[PDB]
Formats: sequence, structure tokens, C-alpha cells
Amino acid sequence: ATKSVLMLGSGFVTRPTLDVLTDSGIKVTVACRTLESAKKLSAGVQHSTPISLDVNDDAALDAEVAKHDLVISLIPYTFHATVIKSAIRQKKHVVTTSYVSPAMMELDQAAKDAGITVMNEIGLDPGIDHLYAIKTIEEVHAAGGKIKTFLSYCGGLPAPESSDNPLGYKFSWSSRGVLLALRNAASFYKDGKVTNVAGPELMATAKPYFIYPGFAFVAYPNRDSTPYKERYQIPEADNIVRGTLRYQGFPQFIKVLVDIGFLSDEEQPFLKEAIPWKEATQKIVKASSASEQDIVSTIVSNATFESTEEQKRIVAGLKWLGIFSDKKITPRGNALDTLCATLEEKMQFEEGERDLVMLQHKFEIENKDGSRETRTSSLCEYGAPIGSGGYSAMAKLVGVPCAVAVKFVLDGTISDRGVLAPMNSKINDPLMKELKEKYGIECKEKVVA
Amino acid sequence: ATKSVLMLGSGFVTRPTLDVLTDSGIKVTVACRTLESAKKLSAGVQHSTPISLDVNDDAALDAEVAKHDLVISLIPYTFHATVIKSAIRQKKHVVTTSYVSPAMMELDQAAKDAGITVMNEIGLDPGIDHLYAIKTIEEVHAAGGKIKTFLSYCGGLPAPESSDNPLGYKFSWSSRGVLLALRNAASFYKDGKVTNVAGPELMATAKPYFIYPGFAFVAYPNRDSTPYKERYQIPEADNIVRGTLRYQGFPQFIKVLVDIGFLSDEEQPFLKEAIPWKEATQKIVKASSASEQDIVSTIVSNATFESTEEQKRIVAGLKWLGIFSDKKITPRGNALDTLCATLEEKMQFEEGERDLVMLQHKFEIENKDGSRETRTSSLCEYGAPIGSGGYSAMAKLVGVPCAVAVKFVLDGTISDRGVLAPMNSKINDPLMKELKEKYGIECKEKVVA
Repeated sequence: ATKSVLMLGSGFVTRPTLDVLTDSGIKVTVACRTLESAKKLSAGVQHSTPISLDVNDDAALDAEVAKHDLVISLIPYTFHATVIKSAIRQKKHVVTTSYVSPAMMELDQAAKDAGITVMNEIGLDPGIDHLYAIKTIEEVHAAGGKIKTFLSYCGGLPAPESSDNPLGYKFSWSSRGVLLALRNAASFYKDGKVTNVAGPELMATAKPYFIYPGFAFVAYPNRDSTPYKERYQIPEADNIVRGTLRYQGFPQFIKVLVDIGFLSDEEQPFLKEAIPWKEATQKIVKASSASEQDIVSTIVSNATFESTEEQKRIVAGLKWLGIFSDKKITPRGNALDTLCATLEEKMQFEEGERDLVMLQHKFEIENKDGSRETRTSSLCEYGAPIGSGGYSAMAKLVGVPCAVAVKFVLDGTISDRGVLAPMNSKINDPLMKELKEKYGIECKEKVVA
Repeated sequence: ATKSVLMLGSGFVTRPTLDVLTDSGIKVTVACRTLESAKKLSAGVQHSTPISLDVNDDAALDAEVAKHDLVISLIPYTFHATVIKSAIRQKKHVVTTSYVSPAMMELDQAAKDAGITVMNEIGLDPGIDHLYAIKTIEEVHAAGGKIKTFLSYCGGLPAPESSDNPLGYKFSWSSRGVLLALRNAASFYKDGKVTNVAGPELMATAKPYFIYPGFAFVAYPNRDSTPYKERYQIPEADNIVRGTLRYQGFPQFIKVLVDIGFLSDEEQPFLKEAIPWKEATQKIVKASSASEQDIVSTIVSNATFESTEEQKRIVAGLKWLGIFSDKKITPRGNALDTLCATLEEKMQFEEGERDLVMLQHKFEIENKDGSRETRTSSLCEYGAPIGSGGYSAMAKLVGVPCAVAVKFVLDGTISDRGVLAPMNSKINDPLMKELKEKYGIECKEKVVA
């Protein structure tokens, strides 16, 4: 009479999802590579069963999956992910917050044959963003209007009062990919044409993006948004971009890091020994001395700055990280990874601080009668203060939608089998309704000249 | 030692002051221009007594003043001389949150002869700012250092999430003054000399002012900061500026109002009769057709825009205000006063919204050993949401410091007689200690060196 769920926990997002599931009368068994991790992550909630589990272990996982009705994976989905394949073998349902990839799509037919539902892209982004993007588009098309440009930007940042560090950004994991994904390429629709931008300019396109007077945001496009002309069914749109929001100064600092060779993951002989940052930076930057003046002069000769005041701030930001000091580096074989070890240590959310999620869609509309209007769909939320025991906005907006999904797959509200994403009113309406009415999670629409 | 206070109330900042004093066992008589408003403030507040009082009536005032130990004048700075003259005849203490004007200083001797303490400039700014400015200045001088430059900016604004209006600003009183600020002159110290900026070009001065990556602030100097070379006793400072903070876009919207004449003072006949905005604006902008198409193309022809993008945002803002609509106005004589009317109505804190106080001092220091460093002292606070029973940040930061000062003048912690201000450690240290330990109110210091 009671459905149980296997949750492949992953940091923050775990608590919220667990709380929603356990409160709906669902048995949840929180799995983490460490038992203590799962216990401290499942304390305070009824019907919770923590256990140790290695997901990288086929038999171990495959065996646990059969013990429950559905598998939730909050772990960033990789090409090497047994999770879904295992659910197919066990004829068990799945819910992930990951993007549907071609690799994942190949498993569609076998998932259907197995009669299981694999619901993905239902966190914050992808997730809540799809729901509201499609909602507006359907409303517009129904009124005979046209979506001329579709823009969508989302940022998981620290609240402004907690953004005081060089990147105006706080980390909770491997900045490994956070930084890596900063020099990637991007494709999107502009002026009705598939425009592309190579990494060597991505941060150069990261320009100020106005939303509210109080915030200082910048925006850059995602990997590729072109697929959305079809996925969101907007053939008439000349501009289509799904991107990311960061605070002012983020791009410029990252760009300087790139320009001086700090984002290179190219293994270095000297970066696998606890040497002084001072010496490591000298080598990475290729200066002639480990002197701060020599390092700075070298950095200035290989970087670009918009102003002297900013150059001073960026250089000050680097010094603050300690890369000009004698403090030993924590070895990681390459520049990128060695720097991340320090970034992660110097830029974590500290007790009492708050994160912030800012999501906003922008639609340039051409009405039936020929009128033009710009509509926005926004979601701005602060997380509970670190240490207060609440949820960070990020953990809430990813974990709740995901938990709702699980519930809808368990009670049949979502019955389409196979590999899904929230791309049609049949799946989306139930999701938006429950998120708005029961949890207050929603995007607010507004019109502009 | 049971005591009573006469509080000439004036609004929002009145509550925190009343709560604190009464929670401390002090009896407070709340006097307003109307017994009605007085009763609303004292409603349910223990030890509070509402009354109606005419401050402009020497006899009535002397009569009430005599019945208590100290009078708090929270009404406009204009009645302060009047209030202090009464306090001198009755030999009662006084406390205000206003700047010591010439008129108040002239009563310095008389106040001392009557044996009374007249404590002023003890709210947020003037107030908390003085305390932390002087605190750092004194610590530097004591260590042998020098204050090469002193910068201080303060802003009482809407929280970023609640800033989505044409000015990124919320009014709680007359809008006139906030709109004119950008047309006043300013005087300050820059590179060792008195520098004056005439009102005509104070506008071009409201440039972006970096504090934290998350915020988009602009700043402009106060009417005159030069006296602070003396008041803060920093003869060695080449740069001295005390100013105001607003959000991005505030200057640009004000400039368009200037360029089109909506800030005009000239008493026109058309604007004293309740006519539709459509006509009022075309009259003020001197446009042909009183329809958007023509009123808009006119404004665009007499105003400048930093970009077509900002142009669309500003025009939409003017439209959102309704100055292009059919609904009648609130005729107050001329454009400025008439426009203010609508701003009052359209831009105020509404349920769920919260304000923000951002205060930051910046010090460029030259230590005893010659090394140079930069130090900031910061206070960043959000008010309680409009709806809950909490105080806004402005109210708390103004009212609490005021109450602490009142208590101190009553129990003798502050015994200096005459017209005072928080200008030395004798007064400030106690104020600072109490505000920090009991209320958590303090500016956090940091070294951007």
C-alpha cells in the first residue's frame, strides 16, 4: 500500500526532495557512498532509511533498484550511468534533473518495452524554466500571436550581500566543471540565423543583462539553444537563447584567468607537489621571477582590462586568493584543478549567508492584430541563511519540482512511458499546478511596452 | 529611575524608538499633529500615552515639555529650534536625529546655561555613520597612520527584488526632494582642494559605484562634505566625500524628466484642474497629438538615451506611470508637484516588499611604516517584509540609535550639556557598544588593502 523510493542523494538538493517525499507518505531510502553521509542527510525525517552504496558498482546498484518502485538520480548524469539502464533491467521508474542526451534517448525504446517512465529535466533549469517557457508560448500562439524572440536566463548565485569575493560567486562542489564550462562554445538563434560563438569569446559576449534596478547581472549563452526552435515549437522566432546569469565582474575575472593560463588542465610537472603558490603561479603565468611585481607585470602583459580601477581590483582579487603568497598549493597536476582547490576553499557559502536564484524568460511578441509587446516570466528567490536549517533557494527549486515528479510517476499522474522531459501541457500542467498551489513555486508574468 | 519622555512623532522611525523606550520601562507620551495618528502608534504599546499637540504653540509646548524629562523631536528639522527653545525654558533634555543646523548651534550656550543635553545627529545617517567613520579614523591616528581619503555613501532603497519600477526607488513621504537632489550643487575635497559641482552638472556625476558584485549602485555627493575635514579631524585627507546611493537607471530616468520638463516648477494654469494625463503631458512636453504615438516621439526628440534598449525601458516606465493614459491627475499646481502626486501613489512599499539600507565608508590609509591600505566599514540590511509586524531597515536603523541615545541622556551615560552630535569617543563608544551588543547593529570592517 506504500510506495518506496531509492534516492541517489547528492548534497543539498537531497534534503528538500526527501522532505517532500517522506511527507507524502512515501518510504525513501537515501543512498550515499558513505553511510554517515546518508544518516546526517536523512535525520529529522520519518520513513527515512539511510544506507551505503557505490553507484559505480553495477550489481550493488542493480540489486538496490529492485527493492523499490522508482529511482531518483540527483547526480549529474554521465555517459557512463547505469542508473537508467538498471531501472530498465528492473522495470523500475526513474526521475532525474538531468538533460535528455542522445545517449539517454537511445534507451527510450527499451524503457518503453520495460513499461517504465524515465522523467528528466525537471529541476530548476532544466525544469521550472521549461514549464513557464512553454506556458507563455502556448498562451501566445492560442491568441494568434507570434514569439519573435525567446530569451531565458537563470543564475544560481549568492545573495548580493554575500557576493563579496572576486567572482561574486560561491562553490559547493568541484568548481572543476563550473570553470571548465566557462570557455565552451555556444550556438543560438539571432536574426533568424544559427549564430555560433567559440569559447575564445564566450566571456567576451557575457554582457550586462538588465532585469531589476537593484541587481548587477551579466548573461552569456548556453552550449546550444538552437534545438529549442523545435522543442518549444517556435518556428517564427528569430532570436532564441537559453543562458546563464552571473554578477558584474565575473566574465572579466575569468577572462584574465584564461589569458594568463590558469584555466589549463594540461598536466604540469611542478603542479603535483606542495610548492608555494608564489612559485606555482610564476610557472603557470610564465614569469621570470616568483616576485609579486614580476608576476603582476607578467599578468598585466598577457591580460586585458577595461580600466585601471578594475585592473587594480582584479589584481587585488588574485592576491586575495593567495596565488602570490608562500602558502602551499594543494597539488592537482594542472593549473585549473590546482586553482579550484583554492577557489573552493576560499569561496564557500559561510554560515549565515544566503544564496539566490534568479530566473527570467523574455518574449518579444507580435500579436494577431500586429501589436508588439515584450513579456517576462520571473522567479527571484533567496535561500534560507546557512546554518539556520532551511533550504537554499537552489536546493529548493531543484529538489521540490523533482519530488513532485516522483509523486506524479508513482500515482500515475505522469503515465507516458519511455524517456521524457517536461515538453507538453499533458506533463507540465499537473507539475505547474502542484508547484504553484501547494508550494508557491511559480514564475510571475508581466507585460512591457 | 522611572522617567518619562515627550515624543513629537512623525511616522515609521517613530515605532522602533517607542518600542525600545517603553520596553525599557520608560513612559512615553506620543504627540502628533492629530490625536488620531498618535493613538495608532501607541496602540497597545505599554506605558504609552497618545496626545494631540501644537508644537507651534509656545505655551502648550512648554506645558507638555515640563511634564517629562526629555523631548524627542522626530518632526521636520524646521521645528527643532522651536522645540529646543522650549526645552531651555523648562530645563528639559532633547534628542533629535537631525543635523545640527546654525540655529541649533546658536542655542549651544543657552542650552548649557539651562543644564540640558541636546543630542542630535544620532539616527542612521547622520548617526551610525558618524560613529563608525570616527571610530576607524581614531584607530588609524592612534596607530600613527593617516587618512588620505574618506568616502561615505548611504542609501535607503527597496531591496533588489522589490526594485522593479522606473527609479528603483520607493517613497514613503513626499517624492519632491528625491527627484531634485540631482540638481543641487555639491562641495567636497578632491586631491587636496575644495571642489564644487554646480547643480547643472551634478547629474553627470551619478556614476556606477562598486561595493558588492551583486548590487548595481550609483552614487552622488551631498551638498557639502568639506566641513568634515574638521569634524572628523582629518587634515591629512585629500579626498572627502559623503554622499547618497541609488540603483542603476535612477539618474537616467531623472534626466529624461528634466529634459522634457516634468521637473519644471512654473505654475501653469492647465495643471490646477483635474485633466487626463494624456493632455497634461502633451502640454508639459509641448507635443502635437495627445496620443502616445506623438507624445512619445516628442520625448524621444528632446531627451537622450544611452541605448535604444534603455530608451524602450524608460518610455515603458513613463507609460507604466500612466502619464500617457486617460485617467485624470492629482493637480498640485505645476509639473513637478503634479508628477510627484502620481509617483507617491504608484511607487510605495506594498505587502511582502522590503527595503534596504546600504552604508559604506571607504578609507585609503597610509600606515606608520609607510605601507598603504584600503579599509571599508559596511552596514547592509534588509527590512522586514511589509505585512509582518517587523521594522523596515530604515526605521530600525534610525529609530533604535535614537532610543539608545535617549536612554543614555536619561541615565547619565551621556552627560555633556549643550547642543551635541556624536563626534568623539566619549559619546560614541557607549553608543556603539550598546548598539552592537544589544541590537546587533554595527558596521563590519574589512581590509581591501
